[PDB]
Amino acid sequence: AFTVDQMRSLMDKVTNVRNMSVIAHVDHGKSTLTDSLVQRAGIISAAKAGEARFTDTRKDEQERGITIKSTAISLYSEMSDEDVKEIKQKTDGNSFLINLIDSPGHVDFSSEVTAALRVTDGALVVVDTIEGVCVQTETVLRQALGERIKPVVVINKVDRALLELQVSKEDLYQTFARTVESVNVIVSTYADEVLGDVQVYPARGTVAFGSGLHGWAFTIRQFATRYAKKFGVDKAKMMDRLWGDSFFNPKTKKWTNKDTDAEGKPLERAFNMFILDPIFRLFTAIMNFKKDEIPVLLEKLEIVLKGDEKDLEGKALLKVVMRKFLPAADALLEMIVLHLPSPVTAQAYRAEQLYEGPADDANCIAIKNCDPKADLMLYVSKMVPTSDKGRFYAFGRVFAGTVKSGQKVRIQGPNYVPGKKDDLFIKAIQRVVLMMGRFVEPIDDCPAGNIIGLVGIDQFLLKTGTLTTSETAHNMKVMKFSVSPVVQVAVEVKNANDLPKLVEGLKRLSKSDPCVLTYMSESGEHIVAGTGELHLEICLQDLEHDHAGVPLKISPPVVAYRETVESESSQTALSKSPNKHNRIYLKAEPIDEEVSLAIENGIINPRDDFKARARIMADDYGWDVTDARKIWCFGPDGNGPNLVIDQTKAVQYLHEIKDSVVAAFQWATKEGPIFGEEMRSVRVNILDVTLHADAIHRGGGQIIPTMRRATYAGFLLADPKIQEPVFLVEIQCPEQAVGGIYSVLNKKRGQVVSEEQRPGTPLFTVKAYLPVNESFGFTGELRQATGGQAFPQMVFDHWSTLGSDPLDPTSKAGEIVLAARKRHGMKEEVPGWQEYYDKL
Amino acid sequence: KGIKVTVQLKIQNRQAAASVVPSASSLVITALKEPPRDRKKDKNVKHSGNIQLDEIIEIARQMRDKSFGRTLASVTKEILGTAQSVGCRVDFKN
Amino acid sequence: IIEPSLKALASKYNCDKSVCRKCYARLPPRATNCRKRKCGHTNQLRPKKKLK
Amino acid sequence: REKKAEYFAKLREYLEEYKSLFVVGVDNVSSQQMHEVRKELRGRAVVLMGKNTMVRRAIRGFLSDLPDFEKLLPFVKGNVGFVFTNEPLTEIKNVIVSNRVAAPARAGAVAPEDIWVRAVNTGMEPGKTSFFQALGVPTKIARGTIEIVSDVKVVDAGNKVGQSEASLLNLLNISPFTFGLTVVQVYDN
RNA sequence: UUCAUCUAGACAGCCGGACGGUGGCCAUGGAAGUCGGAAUCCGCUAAGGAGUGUGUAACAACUCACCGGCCGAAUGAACUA
Ligand SMILES: CO[C@H]1[C@@H](O)[C@H](O)[C@H](OC[C@@]23C[C@@H]4[C@H](C)CC[C@H]4[C@@]4(C=O)C[C@@H]2C[C@H](C(C)C)[C@@]34C(=O)O)O[C@@H]1C
Ligand SMILES: Nc1nc2c(ncn2[C@@H]2O[C@H](COP(=O)(O)OP(=O)(O)CP(=O)(O)O)[C@@H](O)[C@H]2O)c(=O)[nH]1
Ligand SMILES: [Zn+2]
Repeated sequence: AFTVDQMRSLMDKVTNVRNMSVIAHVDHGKSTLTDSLVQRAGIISAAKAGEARFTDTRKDEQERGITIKSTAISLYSEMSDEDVKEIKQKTDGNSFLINLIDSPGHVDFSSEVTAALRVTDGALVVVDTIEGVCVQTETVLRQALGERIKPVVVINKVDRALLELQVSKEDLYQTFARTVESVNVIVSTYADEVLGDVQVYPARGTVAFGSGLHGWAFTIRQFATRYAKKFGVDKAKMMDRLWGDSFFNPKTKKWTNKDTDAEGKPLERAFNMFILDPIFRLFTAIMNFKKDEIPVLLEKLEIVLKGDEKDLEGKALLKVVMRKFLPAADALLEMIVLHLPSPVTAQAYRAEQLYEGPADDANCIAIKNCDPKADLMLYVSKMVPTSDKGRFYAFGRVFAGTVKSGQKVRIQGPNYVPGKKDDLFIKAIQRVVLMMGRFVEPIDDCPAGNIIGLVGIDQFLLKTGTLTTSETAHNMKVMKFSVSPVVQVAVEVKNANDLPKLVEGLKRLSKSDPCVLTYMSESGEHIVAGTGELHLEICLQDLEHDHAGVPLKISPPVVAYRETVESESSQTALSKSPNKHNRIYLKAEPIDEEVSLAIENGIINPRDDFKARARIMADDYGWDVTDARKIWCFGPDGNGPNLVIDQTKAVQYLHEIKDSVVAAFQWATKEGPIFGEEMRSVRVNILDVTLHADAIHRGGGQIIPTMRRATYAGFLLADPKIQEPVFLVEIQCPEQAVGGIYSVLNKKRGQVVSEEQRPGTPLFTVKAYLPVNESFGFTGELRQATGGQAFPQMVFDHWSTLGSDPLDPTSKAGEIVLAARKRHGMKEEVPGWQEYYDKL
Repeated sequence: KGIKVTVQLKIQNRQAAASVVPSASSLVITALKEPPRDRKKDKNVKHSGNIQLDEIIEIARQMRDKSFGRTLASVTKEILGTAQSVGCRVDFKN
Repeated sequence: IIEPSLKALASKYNCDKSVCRKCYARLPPRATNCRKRKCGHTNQLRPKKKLK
Repeated sequence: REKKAEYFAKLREYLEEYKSLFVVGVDNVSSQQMHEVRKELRGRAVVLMGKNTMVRRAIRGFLSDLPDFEKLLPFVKGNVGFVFTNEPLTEIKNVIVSNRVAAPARAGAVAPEDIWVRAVNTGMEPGKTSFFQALGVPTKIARGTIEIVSDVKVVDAGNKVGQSEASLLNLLNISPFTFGLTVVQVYDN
């Protein structure tokens, strides 16, 4: 762009600023049409270098033909002011910067379009000719449309149909017909009642099209306008009545509406004789290598082709002619300045979605009016990094005030009201830099509605952020965005030393990109979440370097097995110690599974006074009033799933044995006998004890055995069963292809819960219990059973009950205690009944 | 109201909303049988009943979905008993 | 994609025929002996599996 | 044949004494609401649209109380059926042709006649609007309603009802697949 | 060989219905003519099974059992060597 460095005079001229977002399918045509849009700019390697692909910015983009993220674009465009007042806006300047951002397809990635879609000012989706709408151009455009935004479809690649598919005068008009109609019917799925007028009409100059390889486009205007210089007047008349009617032209110029000539023959296409008979004549004439018809046809349309550029036949005679006819710069960007709003117009209906408070304070007039003099807050979602380790730019957009370099602003957090003193930050900003494709440009001040990079503030926000300086206001939204929390992967460093580089690596990788999520196991382990598979491939591949600095290893994660006993503890168990010192009788009564959801939450927190929890047990659970007799203290860790008994004989015992009996059974109630770890809703009943001495012939290492086989034994005597978690997932999809969801849940040991309707028929999600032990690739095979358009959501809820008999190595539970015992490290599950059942 | 997924009779046209029953297949069984017919069928299965609990069943023939027309209550009582696999209502045909 | 009424022309004449069980010849939509001699006119047939 | 003997007696007992005889050759029918015109016709005249005995319907008039029974022995074709009454038949024929309830065809079966389609409103949500690529009609959504842009044909003479383009044809609600109760022969006594 | 069907119109072939009760009972979130658990039903009848097999995730759209019309006769199974 030749606006170097006049790119500050155009940012204060706020009526001259537009910015968009081109989102489409993957191998589809986004990252070359943008290269024509900046081929207008004098920043690409001009003459010619068509495959610029300014979303490159990195490796693993040019080698693939792909997009992860992309920065903005500066430019300024020249035109006539007669060609610009078709907008309603009172715009004065001639030059227009299109500060262009975008976001790719990839149903895996597709929370990333929201970070660049709740911040942009216009939706420009791209559709193929030969494909029509794909499956996720429409889903990823309608996440979101509820903003509002203005979806202007810009289809492309007519050349692929034009040379390979042997398209005729009728069939390509049927292709635009069924493609454009079948893509604009879906636009009013949830269009609003008044301002949902974004039904794409072609004749209003909306649906421009061309090629990225041949590098051109047009809507009907710029072949109604340079065509309207001849053959009548005017543009709006012959452009308005177009597209179906038609004319005659063998003898007469009557413009009827029918199909029948006066003698009976069919008439014509209105389209392809007016407006694209030169594309059949052009490329059908050129691709037979004729030399008789191309100079004369060059005289048939717009003298001349220049200079050396005659003789280069073979894809250059092809390649240069439509570039001589029109660019996509006076075509598509002409459509952008005609029908797309400025932030001062489009921002008025923008932040009632985004402003959490009621329409009350000074921001409810200074955001609506988007005042450049008012308070200086903004919103920041995505965090683009630069070529260091990562001191990553904050991709921000100011909604109020002219933001300034060298400035002191309050910083807030994700879910925060400024009442309390925790997690609001009061710091200053380093540098305010702008970016075009792969380069940067530092600025000083900007008015509202302008995305800027923001240097150095990245340390003090997590994946999203507001930064206000009128401390009565509220947070800006997080909207409960979209697809894919979703999946889990165990990740571990090798060679036992680079744990600090890993923990800093992923706590900085969390601030890197907001689509991914990371957390810790039940054991404090290192698992990373993900949005799918190829996302974790493309960033968790390069957690190798640029993010951590040490290569790693990948493993599937270990599900938290738990332990349970339920029925009656069949025999009153006994335990004689390896020293002849005591006997233990017991008969354990495993409590109901209501304490599973009734031992954590705020109904009970133990170690209170010993009457209030008696009121809660007798009044809420079903126990007696004599439970105050019964209990003293339990294990493990305070928050154990037990509260101890008294079926001991109430004569003398347990005030000189308790200090090494309640300090003894923590194993096993933190690490258990059958599978290896702890158990819930358990309750041993020690009937009898023995201390045939005093407090000098007992002690620590003599009495900390005492449950040595006791609650091990009578724990394991009844049935016992190992226990699993089972998630509460929901899966959202319309009902074209729901038929795979219920079946694939049925083949993966799942449980249907419900089914829900909605005002329309998209997004019919289903609630499903789905166990963790086969929950790994479930998103992936769900995609294979749906084919894309089904977006899972996955969260933890409860602890269910398994019943496939783990004590005998036969069934599923015996299999997982078997192989999980082999990775546990110890050998077979103990047979016993002479062990743990000493016959006294 | 019904345990079998019940067909109702109401058109949605300008304030017309009152859930009335067409006296369909599982709909006479709710009325004529014991008041545990809407209740006590969550775990139960009960293919039983032979007490002659009515002889004037034909006071719903103008409601019971006109099929055989010319006779009072002949055809329906061997329809139900099998279609009504709860009981049989008669010692007429099993 | 093509028009499904013309799909009822092609798929009837190449796709939705029958198949043998012991030597895997293609058989007409009613047969009871796999006409190739090697399996010996066996009475074991089945439909060829459904489209996609 | 002794179960065909109750095709004798059910044809004997109606051909004894009464007034009229009226055969109807009904190959194509839609049975459901035409034997609700055996429920509005409950007890009026039980039809006998029965077996292949077209030879023995006219042979077995050996009683000759009405010796005009020999009429359909050279009619060994057509799906005959007897109804009778002692009433004027001129009033029942007004209603037994009005049994032109119809349904779609057999997902692609035969067609009666070519049908022209205008631009008439229906008034539903946009349902199958994105499913008009088999026939290919220009049709637009406005005011939350389905409106047809241009007139495109559906069927053609020589070709029949289909499954691609004629599945949605009874979203426009015409009656191709009925072939109602058609008169063959009427006679009194 | 045994058991059957018919020139009183059998068999195959194409034209046709392939219901009302009643989207039968429980079950099932839902299991609507065709999906698990038993039973096992009458009017229209020329016919209808709790339906032969596809079909939506529950529907709606398809194929027969039964017998209507085709034209003029001998066929159908199980077996046996
Ligand atoms: C991302 O949003 C949610 C959901 O994805 C989901 O609820 C997920 O569940 C993870 C688990 C949480 C459980 C508690 C922390 C204690 C036991 C944990 C689990 C067992 O290992 C149960 C689910 C499934 C996970 C594995 C290890 C078995 C858990 C874990 O993270 O360890 O948590 C994140 C935060
Ligand atoms: N024939 C033809 N091929 C094209 C055209 N535009 C792009 N391609 C093909 O697409 C590939 C280049 O990627 P491109 O399509 O431009 O970008 P994209 O598909 O949008 C990449 P992303 O969607 O991830 O941003 C090449 O294989 C190229 O041949 C075009 O106009 N014509
Ligand atoms: Zn063979």
